[PDB]
Amino acid sequence: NEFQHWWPPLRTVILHSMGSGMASDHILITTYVGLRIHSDKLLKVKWQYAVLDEGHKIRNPDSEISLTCKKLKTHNRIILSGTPIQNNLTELWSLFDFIFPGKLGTLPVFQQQFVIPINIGGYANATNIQVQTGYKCAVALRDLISPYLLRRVKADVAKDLPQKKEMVLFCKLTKYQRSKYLEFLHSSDLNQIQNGKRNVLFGIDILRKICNHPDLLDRDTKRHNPDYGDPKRSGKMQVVKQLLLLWHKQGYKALLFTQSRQMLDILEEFISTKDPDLSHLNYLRMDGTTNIKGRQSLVDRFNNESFD
Amino acid sequence: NQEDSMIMNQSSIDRGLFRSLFFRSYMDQEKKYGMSITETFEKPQRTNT
Repeated sequence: NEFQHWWPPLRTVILHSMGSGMASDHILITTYVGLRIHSDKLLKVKWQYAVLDEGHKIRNPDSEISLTCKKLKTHNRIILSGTPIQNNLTELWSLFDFIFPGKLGTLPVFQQQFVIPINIGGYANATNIQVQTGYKCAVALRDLISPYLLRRVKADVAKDLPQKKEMVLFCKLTKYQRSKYLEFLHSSDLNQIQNGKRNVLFGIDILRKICNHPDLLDRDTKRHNPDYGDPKRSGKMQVVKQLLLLWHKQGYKALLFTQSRQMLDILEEFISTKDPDLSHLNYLRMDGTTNIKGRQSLVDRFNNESFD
Repeated sequence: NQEDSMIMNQSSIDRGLFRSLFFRSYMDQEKKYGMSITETFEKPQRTNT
């Protein structure tokens, strides 16, 4: 749309269900999954000006998308990452390697050296091993990369951004929840990690399920569905009810962010039927299985919703 | 009783000679798993198992 609006003469095309393309003359747009699918000559075209939109999708060096993009080497490769580093500096290494392979060291040099934590000398001032004085080394790398990155803060031109609130609420674990938590903690240690596998790495999932939906802590929820969920087993549900009722009486359009869709459905059932107080509030639903057209329709409804 | 076998009076067996009791104890316990599952004693139903 932007291509045909600002610059009609440009020959741009969609590599989703197109044809001709390389057979004809200039610009090509594709999907990352489409790029994976077209591992044919397409990778050998040597697109003079290569630009990737969702750089955040190639953060992982081992991800197939990032490596597939990497094989397509061109004299000018660019990334338009939606966000900078979020998880690890190896992501920045991968991005820079895609755009600037020879200007930065290999994976080892980076990890053993170019790592803000103790690897680079998080105590570079010979202070406590804690990473508090790790400067003049990571700062040097930041200054080296600055001549290769651009960033405009919304406040730079978009000062019209009302106040944000980092209001971290706090809840209390119920006696039932506390008992189950302690039981799991005592019984968690089988190999003490069992390579995670529902003990530490995904025992975190068990802990989260206890915290949120102890009432329906099972895959076979249908057996308990007639009598559960029960908010009495989770004070977080009580806090949610209080806030939702307050915002409904205050007429505020509220957004609720949830974990795996099981919790989503449990909350939906709670609000809809379990508590008549919340049943009075009209609500909307969304999930990862929602249709794209339905997703857009629901977004439009929310932007101008009569719901709560 | 030609080889190491022998002959036994039947009427002695009928009066309690060498009779013995035999006891055999069977064990079974509900399985450890209590994390959303279990294994409970009951009378299984032909239509529900």
